[PDB]
Amino acid sequence: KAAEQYQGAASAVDPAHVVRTNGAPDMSESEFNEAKQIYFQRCAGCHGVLRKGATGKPLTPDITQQRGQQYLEALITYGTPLGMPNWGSSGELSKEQITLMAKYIQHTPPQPPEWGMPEMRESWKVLVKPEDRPKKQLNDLDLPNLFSVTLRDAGQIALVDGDSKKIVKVIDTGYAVHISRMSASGRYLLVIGRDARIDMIDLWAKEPTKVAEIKIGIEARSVESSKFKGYEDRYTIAGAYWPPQFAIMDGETLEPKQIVSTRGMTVDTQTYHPEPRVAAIIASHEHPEFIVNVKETGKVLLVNYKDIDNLTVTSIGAAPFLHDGGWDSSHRYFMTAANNSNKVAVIDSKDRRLSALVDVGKTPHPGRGANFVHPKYGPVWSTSHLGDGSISLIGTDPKNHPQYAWKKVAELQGQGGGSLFIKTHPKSSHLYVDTTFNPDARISQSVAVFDLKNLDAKYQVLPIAEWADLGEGAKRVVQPEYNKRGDEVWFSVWNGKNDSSALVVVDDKTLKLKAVVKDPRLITPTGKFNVYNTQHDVY
Amino acid sequence: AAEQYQGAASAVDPAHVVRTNGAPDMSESEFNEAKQIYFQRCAGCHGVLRKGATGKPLTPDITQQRGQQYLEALITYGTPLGMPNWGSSGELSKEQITLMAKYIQHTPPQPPEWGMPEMRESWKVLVKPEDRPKKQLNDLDLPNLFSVTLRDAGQIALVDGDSKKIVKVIDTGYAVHISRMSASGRYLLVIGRDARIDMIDLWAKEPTKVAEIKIGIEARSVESSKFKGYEDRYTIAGAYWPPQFAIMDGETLEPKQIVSTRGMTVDTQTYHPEPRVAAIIASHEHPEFIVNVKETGKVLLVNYKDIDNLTVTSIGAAPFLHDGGWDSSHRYFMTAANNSNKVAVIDSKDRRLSALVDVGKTPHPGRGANFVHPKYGPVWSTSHLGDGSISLIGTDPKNHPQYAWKKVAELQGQGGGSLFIKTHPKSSHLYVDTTFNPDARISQSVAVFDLKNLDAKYQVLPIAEWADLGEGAKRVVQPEYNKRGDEVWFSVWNGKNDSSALVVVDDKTLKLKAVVKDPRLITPTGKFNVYNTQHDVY
Ligand code: DHE
Ligand code: DHE
Ligand code: HEC
Ligand code: HEC
Repeated sequence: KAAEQYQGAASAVDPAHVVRTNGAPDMSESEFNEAKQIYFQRCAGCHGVLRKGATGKPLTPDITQQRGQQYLEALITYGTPLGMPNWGSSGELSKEQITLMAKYIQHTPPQPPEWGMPEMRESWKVLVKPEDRPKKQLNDLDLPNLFSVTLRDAGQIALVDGDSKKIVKVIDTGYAVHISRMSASGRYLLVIGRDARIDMIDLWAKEPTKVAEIKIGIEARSVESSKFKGYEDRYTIAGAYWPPQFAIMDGETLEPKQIVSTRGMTVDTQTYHPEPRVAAIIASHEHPEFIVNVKETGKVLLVNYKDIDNLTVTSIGAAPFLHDGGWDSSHRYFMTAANNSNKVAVIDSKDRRLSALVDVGKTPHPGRGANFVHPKYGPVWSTSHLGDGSISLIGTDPKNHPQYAWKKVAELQGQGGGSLFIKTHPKSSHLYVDTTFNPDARISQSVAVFDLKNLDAKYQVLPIAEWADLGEGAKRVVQPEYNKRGDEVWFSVWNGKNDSSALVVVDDKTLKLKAVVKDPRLITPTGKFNVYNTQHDVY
Repeated sequence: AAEQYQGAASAVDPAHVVRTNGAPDMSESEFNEAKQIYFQRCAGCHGVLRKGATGKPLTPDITQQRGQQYLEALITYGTPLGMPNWGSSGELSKEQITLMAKYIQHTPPQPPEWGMPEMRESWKVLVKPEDRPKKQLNDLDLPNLFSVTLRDAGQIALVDGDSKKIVKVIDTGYAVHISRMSASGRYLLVIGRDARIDMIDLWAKEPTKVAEIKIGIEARSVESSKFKGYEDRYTIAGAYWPPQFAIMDGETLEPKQIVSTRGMTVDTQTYHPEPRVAAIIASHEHPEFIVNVKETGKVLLVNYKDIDNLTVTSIGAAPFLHDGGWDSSHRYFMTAANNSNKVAVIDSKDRRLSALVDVGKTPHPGRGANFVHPKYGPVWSTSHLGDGSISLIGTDPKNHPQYAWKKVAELQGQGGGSLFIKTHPKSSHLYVDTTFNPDARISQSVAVFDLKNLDAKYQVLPIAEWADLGEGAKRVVQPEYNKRGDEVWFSVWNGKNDSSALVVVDDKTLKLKAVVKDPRLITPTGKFNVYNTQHDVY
């Protein structure tokens, strides 16, 4: 009773300013669920789970009811020239369905489940204990030259032998694996699905097999391993889109250790954002840390794992909509794209500060980028764009080239916009650029190639999907990727689930077709990661 | 192109994202009537999103499962585990309780956020630092001044220690919770439960406000940078709503950084949507602030060496962190995890949790009471709300390792409902109030222990009776010494329409020394002696 009177006073919060949400149009269960289904299949991607993920005004009740039924239907029907597609004019959705979506977004956002340690541990499984694993490589595969390829819609990945061009093993994983990363020892391949399901694969087993698995959220895209001297296979980190968090697990067993929320204040307006999805994650070579990208808030977190019981995080402000990125040639500066802000943030991992924000083209999408030495400007890091056909070259040598450091030193012009990946290798005098989402089929099915030794000459167009000899289907070409020795570049001919796909290999020295990988198992091939190049960040 | 890039389906399954409702319909006046009772009577314990109390949360999933009648009965009779009885006591009507039962079955109404735009809008520089005096422009004994909170008046009074007179009364935020001093000893910082901060220059002809800002909707703590070379550099404040804390310029109060405390709990490691910020103490070992985050049980070490790239070290402790203070050496932060009945020891130098000491029922130390025990060496003590015990915890790892972080001994007071324990380097007494004890005579008096003879029972000083105030609850609260340590002040916290007073005792003789009355002295609660607060003398 004493403690009850102690905490008995009135809250300083005024009841009058605490608002009940409603005033939305009536819709039955059948109706609400149908809309909700359409929302996560078609809208959530850009707008997010809580509808504050896209640029412009959020789709929350305060705003939507202000706009009204008519405006919403009209907006959803025709779209806008700023990234919002037209669902009615295209014939994607029916007027009946648009009427439902307009009603739906006027309601409070249905809540998805949280996912903490109890859920994580429940999902955690150690298939083969560290003790029961081989002490040395039990097969005679050339592991460094192996290619972990994603068989997207199949919810699997295929290990492809570099030299033989044959599929060695097919493994079941989470749905639509987004990326593959390698442990610092080069022994374990880590894969994570969009469903946030991670799988640890042992390349030393007689036949490469899964030794651990866990689910770190409802939705995810990134996973990474400790790469600081003396931390080989110590920790594994993964970022989720929902819930807004990242989890640190044991590098050997995938046992969940810490889960950290990314919900917080934005860099630009410094207001609270309830859903800051975790984008790229890269491991620091200068300090025992993980460099995490937090999209909507535009923050780059340096999570120190030297002591994970008492986690130390340094929050660096960058720019809103942080997505992909990669290291500069020296592996000290994290060159990351803030695509909707049309900028590239430079994070110094040694000094641990934002070195600069470079202005670039419309919607920069560098992937991990492409590093090379410019004859005139010295070391540069480059990126292509989704918003245009330009390629930005940024100087990355502060020490010996201060005149060009962090400057969009020069540009190149590819086939057009819709570009996803740019690429090159130390031993190569070529630069590859795809155009996966370019609305012109001929362009989307081919890749441009520049001559690093004559940057003034126009690119050469390589007909990848055509060299595939596949037949009907979109046949979208995506992500150029070199082999261990960098004498050949691989491309994925991303065709439909019921269509035929392939992996095309070009002779880097001659720019001629060298091979074409086909297999009934190769369904919707997307990302490809050569074991050596991914592990040693060779790009 | 970008529309096809971001055009695939979300990995989130539509079938698992849930629409909330199935709640008892209620009109606007019914919902508002209930909502007003919730924030007047319930929010304190349960919180804004109803997950602040122990036991099950009052969210729709649990409430609708329990149902209408279960809820009404629970609200009507309460429970022996801290939930008051509203019907049995006759506080709420059967009609209102029914409204409350239906109300908690609905989604919790949302209070607004409070970011940088809102913060700057409230920010005001009343007197620019360049226009402020360069020397003390008055004859006041600043070190021995007491900053007294006149709770319901939304003001504070600066009382002269020796003269016992009200030197100045200042308008502030409502019900100021605490007063803190800057390291230079020039500025006094006060923050109201309404999250409104006020900076006061004691060097002006008449001590006056030079700056003000609002850092949330509800708050309790504020603090200034005390690391060497950082005198008056930054000012931090923690809020209850939103769940955040803010760092500002320590000269102008200009908002600089805002950090959300929403996160994962230390125990269950699950997501908590409302981890309120409790105590905050400035480190002397490193340039960092030590923040207590309640519901998640985390102690954050926020480094201000580079405010642009904020570094924060998260130390897990135990759930329900509240008040705390330094050990005699000013190196270990002794803080109470009140509902967990534990005191967490945070090593500010090595930056780690040194221990979790089991204590009595609901410990409430305030900043605590340090002193050297004849047998056990230097200890830190704390009283309780749940019982009449007083825990003495060893705080010397160097010379008394056998006693370090151990509940070395115990003392017994008049009973539970205690809030503060006090002593001083120059004093040989130990005072403990019992403010919320259900017995009028007990709540109106304090206990005093002889530190030179701890085996002996305590003496009871009749503080309220010495005040000669007449009717009213006359709750005595928080002992506080003067700069010399020979006087101990107490507040006689009566109603706003009643008469209150400040009683002063001669520490050397335990005899009444003075009584401070004044028509302006409305509902006096916290009292902060400038020197003692500034140099953490307790
Ligand atoms: C955050 C993020 C990264 C960087 C992770 C890292 O390196 O740590 C990344 C990288 C990648 C990489 C990494 C390549 C590399 O070289 O590192 C690939 C191949 C890839 C295949 C695709 N990505 Fe990706 N991608 C997203 C998110 C991301 N993708 C999306 O949210 C988006 C826009 C929408 C979606 O549907 O998920 C999206 C669409 C795509 C595709 O359309 C691709 C081609 C096929 C697919 O499965 O969706 N993304
Ligand atoms: C977080 C917190 C601190 C530590 C701050 C710091 O050290 O930086 C504190 C300290 C304090 C201190 C500091 C004393 C000290 O000597 O350090 C005082 C005087 C004080 C007066 C009161 N507090 Fe306090 N107090 C709360 C919160 C807190 N109180 C509550 O939430 C609670 C339980 C409920 C409420 O109504 O706010 C509460 C009730 C009270 C009271 O009932 C008091 C006596 C009168 C009032 O104004 O409500 N609290
Ligand atoms: C990304 C590829 C998108 C998808 C898929 C959908 N929307 Fe969108 N939407 C997107 C952007 C970038 C914007 C801003 C447009 C602008 O000109 O500012 C929008 C905007 C809307 C709006 C209007 C918001 C307002 O101003 O009040 C609505 C109502 C809207 N989007 C609805 C919506 C629905 C219902 C969608 C799926 C069926 C959907 N969007 C998909 C980006 C994208
Ligand atoms: C702290 C001083 C409290 C105040 C004021 C109010 N409640 Fe509370 N309540 C409190 C605790 C510690 C608990 C747990 C009690 C237990 O023995 O488990 C509760 C519990 C409830 C519940 C029941 C939760 C459940 O089991 O489903 C309800 C419905 C409840 N409290 C309602 C409620 C209302 C409506 C209040 C204000 C009018 C209120 N509580 C105040 C602590 C405190």
